[PDB]
Amino acid sequence: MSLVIPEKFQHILRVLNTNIDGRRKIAFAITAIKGVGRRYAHVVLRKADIDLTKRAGELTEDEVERVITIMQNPRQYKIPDWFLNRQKDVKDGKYSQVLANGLDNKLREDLERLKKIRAHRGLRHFWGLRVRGQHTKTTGRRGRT
Amino acid sequence: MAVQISKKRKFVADGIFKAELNEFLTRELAEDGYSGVEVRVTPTRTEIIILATRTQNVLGEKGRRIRELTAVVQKRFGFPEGSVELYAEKVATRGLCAIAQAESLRYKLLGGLAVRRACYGVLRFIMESGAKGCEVVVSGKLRGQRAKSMKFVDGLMIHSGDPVNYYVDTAVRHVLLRQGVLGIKVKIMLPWDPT
Amino acid sequence: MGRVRTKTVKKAARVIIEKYYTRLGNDFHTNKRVCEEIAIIPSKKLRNKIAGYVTHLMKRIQRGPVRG
Amino acid sequence: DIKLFGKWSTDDVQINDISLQDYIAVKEKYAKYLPHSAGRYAAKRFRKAQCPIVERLTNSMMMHGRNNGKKLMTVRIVKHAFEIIHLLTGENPLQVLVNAIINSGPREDSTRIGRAGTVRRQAVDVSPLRRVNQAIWLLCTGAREAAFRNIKTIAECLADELINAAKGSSNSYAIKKKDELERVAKSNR
Amino acid sequence: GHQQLYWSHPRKFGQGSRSCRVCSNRHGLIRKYGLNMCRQCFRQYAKDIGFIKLD
Amino acid sequence: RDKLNNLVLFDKATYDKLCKEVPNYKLITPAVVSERLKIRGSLARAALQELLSKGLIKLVSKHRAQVIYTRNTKG
Amino acid sequence: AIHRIRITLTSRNVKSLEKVCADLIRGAKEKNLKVKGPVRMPTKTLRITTRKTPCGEGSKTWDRFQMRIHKRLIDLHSPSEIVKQITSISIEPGVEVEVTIADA
Amino acid sequence: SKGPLQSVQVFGRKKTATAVAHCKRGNGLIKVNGRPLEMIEPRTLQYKLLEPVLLLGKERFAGVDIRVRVKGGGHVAQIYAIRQSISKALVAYYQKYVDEASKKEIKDILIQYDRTLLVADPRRCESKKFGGPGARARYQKSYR
Amino acid sequence: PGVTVKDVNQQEFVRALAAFLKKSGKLKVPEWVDTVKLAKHKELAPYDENWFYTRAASTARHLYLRGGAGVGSMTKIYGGRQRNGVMPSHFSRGSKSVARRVLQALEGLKMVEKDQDGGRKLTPQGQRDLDRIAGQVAAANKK
RNA sequence: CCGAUAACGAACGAGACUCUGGCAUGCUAACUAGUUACGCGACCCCCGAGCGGUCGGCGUCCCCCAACUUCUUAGAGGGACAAGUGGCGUUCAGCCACCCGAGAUUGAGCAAUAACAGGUCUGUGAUGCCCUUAGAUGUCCGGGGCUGCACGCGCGCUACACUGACUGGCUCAGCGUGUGCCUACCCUACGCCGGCAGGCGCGGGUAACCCGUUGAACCCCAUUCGUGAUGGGGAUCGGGGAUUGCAAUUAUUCCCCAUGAACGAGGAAUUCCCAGUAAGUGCGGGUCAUAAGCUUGCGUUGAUUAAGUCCCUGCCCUUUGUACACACCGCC
Ligand SMILES: [Mg+2]
Ligand SMILES: [Mg+2]
Repeated sequence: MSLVIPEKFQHILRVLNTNIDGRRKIAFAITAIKGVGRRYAHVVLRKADIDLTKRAGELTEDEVERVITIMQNPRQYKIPDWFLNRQKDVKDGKYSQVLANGLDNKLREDLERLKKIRAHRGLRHFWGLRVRGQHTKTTGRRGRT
Repeated sequence: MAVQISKKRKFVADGIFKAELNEFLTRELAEDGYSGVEVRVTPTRTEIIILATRTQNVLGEKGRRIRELTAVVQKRFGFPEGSVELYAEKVATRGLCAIAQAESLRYKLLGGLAVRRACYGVLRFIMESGAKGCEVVVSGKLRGQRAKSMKFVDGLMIHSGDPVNYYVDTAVRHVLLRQGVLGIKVKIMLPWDPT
Repeated sequence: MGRVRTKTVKKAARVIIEKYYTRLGNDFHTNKRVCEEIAIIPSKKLRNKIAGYVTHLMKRIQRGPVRG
Repeated sequence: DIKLFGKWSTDDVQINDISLQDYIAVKEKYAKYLPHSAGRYAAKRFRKAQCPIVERLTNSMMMHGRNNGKKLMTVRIVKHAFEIIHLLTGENPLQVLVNAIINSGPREDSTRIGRAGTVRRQAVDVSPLRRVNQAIWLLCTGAREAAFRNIKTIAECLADELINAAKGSSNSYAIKKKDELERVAKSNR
Repeated sequence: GHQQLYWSHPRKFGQGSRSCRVCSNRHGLIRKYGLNMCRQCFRQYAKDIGFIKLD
Repeated sequence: RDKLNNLVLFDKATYDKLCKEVPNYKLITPAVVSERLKIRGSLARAALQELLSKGLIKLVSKHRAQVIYTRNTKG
Repeated sequence: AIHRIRITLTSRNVKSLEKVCADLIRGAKEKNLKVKGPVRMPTKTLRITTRKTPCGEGSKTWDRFQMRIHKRLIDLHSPSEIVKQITSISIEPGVEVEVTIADA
Repeated sequence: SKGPLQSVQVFGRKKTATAVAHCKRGNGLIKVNGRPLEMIEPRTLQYKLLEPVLLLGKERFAGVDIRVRVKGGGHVAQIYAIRQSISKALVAYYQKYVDEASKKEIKDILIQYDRTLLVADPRRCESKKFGGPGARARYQKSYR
Repeated sequence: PGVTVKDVNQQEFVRALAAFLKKSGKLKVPEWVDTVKLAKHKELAPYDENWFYTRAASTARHLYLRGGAGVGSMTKIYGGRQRNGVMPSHFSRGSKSVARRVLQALEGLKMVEKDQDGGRKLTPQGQRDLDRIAGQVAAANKK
């Protein structure tokens, strides 16, 4: 009822390898985790069946681990295969949502796979230029000068 | 119906047919005094009237030239057989047709008449035929290599507003000389008449 | 502003006032009607500009000796 | 009998100075239910003086491109700001607005471009119409600048701008700008 | 060349499929109302077709 | 005037101030409550409607862009 | 029956269109045909806007060509058959006719 | 008491928005598109529609059934067309059914309070030209 | 006292009819309502948990206002502005599956029937329900 | 234009003219446009109305089985002339203000003499000369390029946020396109499947008949956010799914989930603009197998300032000076 702050309020949470701020609402607070956006955060909160209104700080630790395991295993909780990040992986072909430093390792792995295969996009990444085939004559000069 | 084309496309097609027929007739009958074409289209059959000055020259030996032209038009536009007929009409007061005077001046220039004398003769003939005014301009490689334009205007000649649409006859013709191209523009201000 | 009448209306008004002074009068809506038949005016705008100038010139005439 | 925005009768407002009575339009025939009566007020010179002053405030309050045609939002903003100023003062919001305009409109300025003599060049007096225009412009600019990058609402900032201008506390942007203009006019005398 | 590759490239679309009905040009075409005519050719034949300048 | 770090939720030393002096001054808006109490502002909205539900605060406008309250009249 | 005939007249100039409507209505009235009122479909404006220049140099001046298509239509009524009663069209060049029975 | 054809149909317009008011003898009632006049979605301009009844008086409107059908423009053009239609339909009904001693004392009050309540705003729009984004504006030009 | 939905506040009417639909728990709801966005131009899923109920209320009200509406008509009605990021904004249709599911739910709720031509309109029972809810909202507004 | 007058009489341009917008309850008409009225209905009220309230529900050219043209369409016409009044003016040409009036400066189109070494030979089976013409500079086919980036400039789009963003509800347009001579490629209603892009069947429309009563955006009303590079901004970048095509890599386009970079209102300079105008805001057309950040139009919301000046930038007329006439970017 918007009373005084609860005594067991965690202003700083340490979910996964990142840190989140407990003064924002939970839905936009778990978006601080890399690999989690507004859509994914809202759907995992909806699946975990918590109050969307309450802040992340006043979320109890059992609820915190519940939403953590919801995020880490979305397939078991009816989250559709089209909603995930790492759909149909280039290595093992397993649909998943990687949201961690694991997301960074998958990104660098894709980059290094393209670099070792010597594809055009990989060479573009190595040179540090654009990869999506857009004009470089006039834009992007910030990263060079 | 669905086989029939829409009204907009039908009218645009009619205009395209008029323009293509006009260009073909201009190219074929330029030396024969061709002036313009009018078509009254009826569903049963269509008639094409050729406004010309030398209509006897347009109609070949026993109408052979007009027969050839009719067959050519029939084949090119896919008219049903016997459904298109071409007649020729002589233009009254040919001096007031700015188009016909353009080929007359072109004929004189190709013959080799001096450009000033030829333009003055055409201008005098137009005024004698009777007009509120006239203006003939010839441009190109006159005499030297440097291009020049000669303008010969006499009488009344309006330029602006709506009445210039229906009071002046304008004609532009190219003349091919061994030095290049001479551009002829002829404007003739038509006289007012209740008839 | 910008209500200056040109030669085309002024000369025509003077001529028709000279020819038909007796029929013409001080009413604009009657002068515009007599201008229908006393002259052939191609445009309605031209005819009522002429009629307005005619009424103005007749107001001048009823007092003084205008050049008309 | 009109009650602009349903309340706050117009006939109880009295114009302070004689100089702006003919240019402030609040009473009698300038009594409308809403400040939205688009009526070709720019078709001739000295016609906006016949436009009611709340409509002038509404027209001037929608600026900076992001909201140029949004006059309904501005009408709503003026309605709210009137509610807040009545709540704070207890007196008529129309009287507060009139007094704010009187106190915000500068009385002298500077002009001429003769090589920028001292501040601008040569001091000049201002017409009543320009006084009203510059007062409304200054009030709107002050409210907009006060409410740009902060949590305070446009209605609240317009309310406090008008209140400070009406009481002449020199805590208002309009009053400070007016004082600066009068000072430089005095220097350019 | 021979019949297999002279005109083998598909021309069902694109600018190569469309040319002006007068000057056989591939640029500035007007396909509105099925004109299929060049930008300048339309300016040349507008009054002939029936297109006028009202305003 | 660098950052606000406004309180997302109340404490005792803020709630008592709210209950002791907010229903005193004439103008009560979420923005003025947030500025006076150094609170978030969404929390201010919730607290103001809670005071209204208590019945010690009088609403006047209740608009989307602006909600305005006032003190109860004494006499 | 008994036959119903709709005559659609479509052209580019209102003068010729009105003349070819008026003479048809007059002839049918003289033959005491019941003439439904001359109805005027909204005019179609074929507008083409091109560049005046042929080379793309200049101040970018645009040419606006218009083509006005006007459409009127009539309905003919009689207890007797109508095609045998009126067979001519009495038209002038520039207008197009469209006779249609109500079955279609 | 059962006088047939005791009705008028008077239109009003502003910016391509046409609103026809059908006014009839009957109990005091006013509606637009089948909805009550007070049930108009931009309530910010509720007083613009309430202006004729507020100025003239509910007693004047006590003997009219008004149904306004409006089919054009944007929101405020709809509003202005509707209010103009209401005012003009009332003055026309009073003109052709009751005396000019009442018609004039209605018309003068309406035209004094607001001229647009009886005469149409003639301004519609201006055509765009081929050198700028709008009717009068031009594209930005550059010299170097 | 004969009232019609046109005689009451539409924004409150849709809220009250959604409440009525929630109370009468006969409305079929797809299991993916917790996942999908209501249109391709929406950046976020709707906040309300009963968004399907309020969509059904809005769709029934629109079918009252004019019949013959189909799935394409519903998508046109509920379409809106897509901001396209850095590209200029445009207009986008609604979600056809959501609209079709709402219409099928109403048809199974018997308040909506198919026309002889395409689209669907309100049954007499649907009109009765709509006008009863109009009566209750008019009474609530009155007192 | 009035007048003075060694000039008089004219011609072009301006104007006049054409289209468009504003008014006509006046005329002509309307099942490919409607409005009223009536009859069937469906729902509410029912105490009790009942000629009660709603209906873009069905009918009354499904020809004897209603009228009318206000709304819509479009023709003929009318209407505005500085015409009426007051003042200024030689009391001339005209000017200012006011009344009545829809309208007292609506926008465009066209547009003189003379000229530019302005642009186009890459629009043309317009064209002179010159070059090439079989190992072709002809033409066709395959592939690449026209996009390539240490950098500078121009037209723009998106923004920097709370006058806001997100979520939901409600609510209003006008231009105008739409199935192809060649030429293959149309607009799409409705039903079903999918979360979306889409897919699968059935139609309708060559068109005031079908899309379509174009349920557009902004705006309006409720929800959440709370002054932070934040739910502002969406660049960059990974993965997956579709559509077009013969082919999508140097990503054609579209959809989904992730990443949230600069950017906190911008120096010197500088553009455009006077009323339904600027601006906000969408929708059409052109290009289009696939497509708009462009352009051409349309509607919607809708102002601030001004009714002046020659200061800057220039322009016109007269007088004036000139060693200029390639004409001051001159000359010397
Ligand atoms: Mg002219
Ligand atoms: Mg967000």
